Amino acid sequence: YARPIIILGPTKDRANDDLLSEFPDKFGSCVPHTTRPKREYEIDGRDYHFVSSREKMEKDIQAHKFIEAGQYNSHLYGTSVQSVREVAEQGKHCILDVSANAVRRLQAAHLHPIAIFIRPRSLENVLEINKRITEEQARKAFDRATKLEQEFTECFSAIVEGDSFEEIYHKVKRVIEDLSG
Amino acid sequence: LSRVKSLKKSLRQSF
Repeated sequence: YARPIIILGPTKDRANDDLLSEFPDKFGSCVPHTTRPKREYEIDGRDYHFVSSREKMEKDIQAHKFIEAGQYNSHLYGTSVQSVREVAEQGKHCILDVSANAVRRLQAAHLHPIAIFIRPRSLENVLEINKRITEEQARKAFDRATKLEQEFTECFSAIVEGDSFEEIYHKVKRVIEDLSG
Repeated sequence: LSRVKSLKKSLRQSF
């Protein structure tokens, strides 16, 4: 059984993507649900689990079957507990792009998430670990990270810091190896 | 962040 992964804080998307691309044997993505209709080249159970009834998915959301659920363009989307479990049971760490609220939900489902928060040391440090954004965007990312830590600190398996994304990525990989015992 | 996947966009309106 492989513990699912939730990385949070600035650069988490880049970390998620890189783990998936670098170690395809170790990490995988689970299959999400949506109520939107299936399109060409899409396969039920691979791209999405396609739900025929919006009423069904709402009931399931209310029954706590989803660790993360939302809507876009008139349709429902979500990441089910069972989909994560299916990845974990195949021996792969499920890389989850989800909010910190999904951590307590995975714990309550006894899936043992490894929740890693990437903490910016300062506004200055955000522009060190993310080279794609402006100072005022970094300010907004910094305020978000501050609020996330204030709220979710108890949920974190570990907090990582660094002066570059490369260093942070290195620490992230090390945390996952250590917590995979 | 242009042409963000729809699943990732759905995170912006969460329940």
